[PDB]
Amino acid sequence: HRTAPKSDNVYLKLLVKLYTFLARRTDAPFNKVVLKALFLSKINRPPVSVSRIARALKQEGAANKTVVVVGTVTDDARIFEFPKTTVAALRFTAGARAKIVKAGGECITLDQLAVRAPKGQNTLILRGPRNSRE
Amino acid sequence: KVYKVGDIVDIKANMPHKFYQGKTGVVYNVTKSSVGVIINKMVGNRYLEKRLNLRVEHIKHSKCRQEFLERVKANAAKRAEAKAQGVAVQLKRQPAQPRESRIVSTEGNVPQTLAPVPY
Amino acid sequence: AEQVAAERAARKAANKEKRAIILERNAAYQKEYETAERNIIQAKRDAKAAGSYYVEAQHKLVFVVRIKGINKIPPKPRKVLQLLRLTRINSGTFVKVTKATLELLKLIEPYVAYGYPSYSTIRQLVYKRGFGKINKQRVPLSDNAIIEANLGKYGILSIDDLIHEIITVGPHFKQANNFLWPFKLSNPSGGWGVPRKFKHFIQGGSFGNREEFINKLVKSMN
RNA sequence: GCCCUGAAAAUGGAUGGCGCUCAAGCGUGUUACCUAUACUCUACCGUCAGGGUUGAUAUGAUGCCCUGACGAGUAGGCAGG
RNA sequence: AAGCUCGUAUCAGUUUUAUGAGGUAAAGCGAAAACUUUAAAUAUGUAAGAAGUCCUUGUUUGAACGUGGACAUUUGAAUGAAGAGCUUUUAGUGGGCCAUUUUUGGUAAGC
RNA sequence: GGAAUACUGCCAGCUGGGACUGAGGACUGCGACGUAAGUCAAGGAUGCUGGCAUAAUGGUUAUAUGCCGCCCGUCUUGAAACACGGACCAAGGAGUCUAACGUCUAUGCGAGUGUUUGGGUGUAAAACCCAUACGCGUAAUGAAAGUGAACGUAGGUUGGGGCCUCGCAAGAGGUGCACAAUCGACCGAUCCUGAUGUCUUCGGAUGGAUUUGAGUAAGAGCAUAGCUGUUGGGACCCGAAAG
Repeated sequence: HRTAPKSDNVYLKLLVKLYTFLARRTDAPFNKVVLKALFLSKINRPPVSVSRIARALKQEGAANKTVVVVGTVTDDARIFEFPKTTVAALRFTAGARAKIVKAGGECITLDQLAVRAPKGQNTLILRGPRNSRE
Repeated sequence: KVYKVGDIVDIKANMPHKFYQGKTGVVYNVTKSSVGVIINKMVGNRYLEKRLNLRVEHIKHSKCRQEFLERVKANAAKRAEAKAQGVAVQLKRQPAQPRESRIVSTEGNVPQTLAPVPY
Repeated sequence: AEQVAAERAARKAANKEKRAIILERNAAYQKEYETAERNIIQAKRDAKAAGSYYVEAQHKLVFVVRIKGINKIPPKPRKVLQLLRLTRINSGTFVKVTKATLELLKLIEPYVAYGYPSYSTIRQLVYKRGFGKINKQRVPLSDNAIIEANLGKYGILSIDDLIHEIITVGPHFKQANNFLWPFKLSNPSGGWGVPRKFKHFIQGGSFGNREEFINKLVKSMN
């Protein structure tokens, strides 16, 4: 349970504004989860590798699904091929951004995701490995 | 009477030494000469378990869970019938209710008045 | 901005039917009540004229008011006053009479005045101090939309419907009853009688069961 | 059942006092009246809870609005000034 | 509270039912008080459905044990209702009088 | 025999007197009275009339009158009183700095991270720029020599926020992140088994049974700042006998 972020990013505050409006006047269980995720502290938003995304895109029925991470997307070297997809996130590191946009895909932000899917249709949310550490 | 690890029994001694005498617990050991029960005691406002070691003849099985089973089987029967036809069957129990109106008759029964007695 | 006249006409026509439905319902409830009462009178007369005795039905519904304060209560009397929703003094509730609730009523006897309420006192309580619990919040009733749109899934769509479901213990007594927030009465206007209150009503006090004078108590405490 | 005796000292004194005798004493019944930060109704302050509002241009979105129940406090804790 | 996994129709200093325990007669009545045939409580434990029922039967037919489908929420008493469970650790506290209700032992009387 | 009255109860019966309050601020709603437009006591007070415009009302202040209130702080949690401090005034006067570890939050980059020991430059103890090294992290386990992480779609079953499909819903089916439970697979330690073979004793293939570890089973860390915790430094402040 939280109600306002403890951060001081004015851009993050604008994101919270937008997604509070969407959560209030759309009635879809997607915005309600992303707004909650926009409140967590840094230790509770583990980074999501670029290969966990590929691992997720292999599930049967996930050809053109838009994959959404609400934290940071980091690179990976142990994987070699990469599908052609579109990922939405807060931040992409240099390596992960280069890999995605070089394999043909696209790297977008969260507000553009909200405008290409006001209710989060044909999407798929990913969470990082919490307790690989303490 | 032969007991297994896990069954339920009550303590009943056939003098002044110790008095649980009417509790109910689970057998957590069965040795050759005795049996062992545990009992959750209210330690102020917590339930801490005491492990007692009774004897054989000072313990008997319990029937505190026979009515539940018999009622579930009667309910199986009633619900078999309630699917066999379209019937309101009202399986639930009901607490005892207040009585209804009546008309007593003083034909062979004339009311006999009686006053209290002296000293 | 369209829908300028059709909406007003349609809503004013839709309300004019619910009004007639409520008219019919009440006109029937009244006949039922008076017929039952007159029948009981005549049955007593017939037993007397036939040389016999006619006993009535045990009362199905009691009204309970909390009389003593909140200090120096033991725990088992202290928990029944919570399960009865009697949280502060001079608060009242209805209670169905069964062998399961009579023991409750006998466990907290030294702290309550309870008895058997009549149509007039039920009606006055609901018309003056009636407040519903709507998702929370002790909302005054004051209107039929409030009752219908929160208690209508059980055929209750007015306030005489509620009074009926309470006075003749129907199938949805539990739901209708937990709808009503507990009543907050005041002290009695003429006093109590009884120099001292905490003796038995039989023995010249207030607590316990009076069975018929709860009406004279609550009509003044109201 | 009331009433007397049914032991108890020492500066002058205590149904709280004055006083009270078909009582202003004792046992009881019926009423009327006085009175708390307790109960009821209404306003104002705050706290908590649930709903609305991005609709531009309008005056501040840690805002604006509608509804409800609540308020003792040492050690100690959290927040705003 | 720090905080996060969980408000999950499941819970409760409460009553009712089934049953044990007090067994004191004070029910109440005996085969020549001589019962246990059996109350009313007095607070005393346990139990009251989804980790449940049936069909069908492979191993050390009754014991546990495996199996392949049927079973629906007035889904198995009453009242109330959203504040129970792990992890982190962080602050104060760690020893006392009055009264009532049981119980034991007490003498001038206290206790 | 036929009435009456009393007591108890009900009326969505009528009707006088008194006191306190007037929150809200365009309309919206539920009603009622009328054939009719309209009217109303129906989601919070208006209408009429008089006096004064100043010390009249009100605020402050001194006194009088009615009722109330035992002297502050500290220490023993009670006769809770005792006991200890206080003649009066001004100024001074007590949880601070650091080192090392740990939780929590914010920020930067992220399989990486960290410029400031030093070099270059400078408008000169500032700011800007930088090579090679080094620490922590990316691999664990055994006392030690040492050895050192995929049978498979990185696994099997149950539960699981979302998303997808059929559908108005209600539902039904598909895939299922984090995390949880249970059965397995891989690495090291440990007990056996002992192959193609060789410095005649070397090598340890292969298949096996116990527990075991902060192990692997598509990385999550490094640095800075703030609020705090513990330990050491005189360590919240003063006050004492000593070698």
